[PDB]
Amino acid sequence: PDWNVSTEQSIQLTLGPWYSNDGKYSNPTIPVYTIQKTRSDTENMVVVVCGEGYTKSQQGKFINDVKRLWQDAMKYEPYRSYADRFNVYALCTASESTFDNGGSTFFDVIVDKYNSPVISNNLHGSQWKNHIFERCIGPEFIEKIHDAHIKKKCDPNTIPSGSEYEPYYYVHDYIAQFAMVVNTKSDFGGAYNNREYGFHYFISPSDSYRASKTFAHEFGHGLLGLGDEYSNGYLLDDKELKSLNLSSVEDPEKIKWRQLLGFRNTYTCRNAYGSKMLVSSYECIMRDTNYQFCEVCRLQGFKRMSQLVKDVDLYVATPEVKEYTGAYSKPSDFTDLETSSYYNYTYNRNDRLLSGNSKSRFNTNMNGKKIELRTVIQNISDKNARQLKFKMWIKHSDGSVATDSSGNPLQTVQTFDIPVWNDKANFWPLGALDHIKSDFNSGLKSCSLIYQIPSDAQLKSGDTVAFQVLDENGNVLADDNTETQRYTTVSIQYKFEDGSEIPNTAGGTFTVPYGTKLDLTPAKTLYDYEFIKVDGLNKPIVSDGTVVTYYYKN
Ligand SMILES: [Zn+2]
Repeated sequence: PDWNVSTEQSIQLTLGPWYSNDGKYSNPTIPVYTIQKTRSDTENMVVVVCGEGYTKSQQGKFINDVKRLWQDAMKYEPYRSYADRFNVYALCTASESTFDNGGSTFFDVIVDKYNSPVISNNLHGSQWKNHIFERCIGPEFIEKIHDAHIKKKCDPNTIPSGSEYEPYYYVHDYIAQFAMVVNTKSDFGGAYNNREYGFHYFISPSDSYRASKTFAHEFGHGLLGLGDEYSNGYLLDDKELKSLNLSSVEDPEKIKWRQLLGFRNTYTCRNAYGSKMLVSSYECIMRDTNYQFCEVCRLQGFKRMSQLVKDVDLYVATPEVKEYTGAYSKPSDFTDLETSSYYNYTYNRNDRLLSGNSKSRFNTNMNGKKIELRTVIQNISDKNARQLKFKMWIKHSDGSVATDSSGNPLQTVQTFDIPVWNDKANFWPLGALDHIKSDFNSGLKSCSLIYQIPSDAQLKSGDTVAFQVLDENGNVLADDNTETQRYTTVSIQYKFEDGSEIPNTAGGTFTVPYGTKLDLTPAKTLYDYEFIKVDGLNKPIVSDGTVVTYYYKN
């Protein structure tokens, strides 16, 4: 057949018998499409997506499939908070046969007896097939396309058996993640993280009934470093320190995530009846693909991604307001690790919740009652300690601050000190091959502000709890409208100054909070084109389908 995509930007590989023993892909041409390039590759996390089982005439489907899956992944926190700090490239790897036809494919993917997708070295006797990403595709991409333009060092068809891993370690520092999308409807998924031996890729299907959730799940194993919360077993020591989101420590005073206990749906429990593997929440995507990321996974994932960029200095989880009753306020309240205790906890939280979609639960019977504003804040600086001010007040329906019988406003303020992240260098820094141990509480502070509503509070129907989390300059980092905020879709398009579209680009779509002013320094180049101007930055995004246009010369 013929390519149904532009060939103007491409890379060429040389695959000898170790990577293509049958010769079917000895000298393949791989067209390169830019799904998103908001900044220089040196400042963003670079994601490279290749297609398995797409013929030359199916590359239009492959690009659209990558855009769909990537956009749906960017709707999950913590990815969403970094959506504009990814650069995404689609590499149109052509297979002779479609996957469903079962002939020759670019990556020799088979589905084993465990429904796992695996690059099969022994399918055609290509003994280094599953090293293709870090030894062939990666170095060619980093030399020709990546703004760093690192010249290839070692010949991938010549390197002798012995120290064949170290010369390719740099690949996974310039390319944050390799993703392989299989043109199929079968439901499978698998991540392969073993950087000491060069593996950092995952495989997911394009059209399964849960393709988008599977993509976000395997991306969390690969990029975020999260473990499966469905796994059995028993984390002994060393394994306890290694795991970001799993634990086997049963004393709530010693659990790594003690500071998060009682915050939203964080209640330690076993991942199954009679299991010694504990999770911080029974509703997380890393256990069941129908859920969102739990608070620990969001914290850990956010921290991991902060290592790969240089301009993120603080994590502020979405605060919550609850009636303070003393329930679930001390570590002893969390000693029961059964799933019954978790769901009883979530029911207690819902009964006391006064924020988000439960902001309406506030009523005039709240007089003389205590309310608690709570969130979790992670400092990203290993250098600068932070001080954040929490303000909370009772607000009437019309926006006025409620008062007591003396006319004193029902408001309270408390400043919290966020310590530095001293242990930062131990938490998947750029260049690490693995994670061994980290201090979960380094740079971490649970902040709780308890306010006693006076008994003489002049409450009216429709009153609500308002709050603000402010930084040292007074910027609002989160408020009582954050949880239910509307998000608007924004697209980045790439055009020449005359107005035509730049070939081999296909701008994707991500969401930002309504009213967001995008503040990004565009990359100086796009392929060999030089950046001129951008239309759409530094203005409030107030409509779905807003287009920001990057303009390039020639
Ligand atoms: Zn989780």
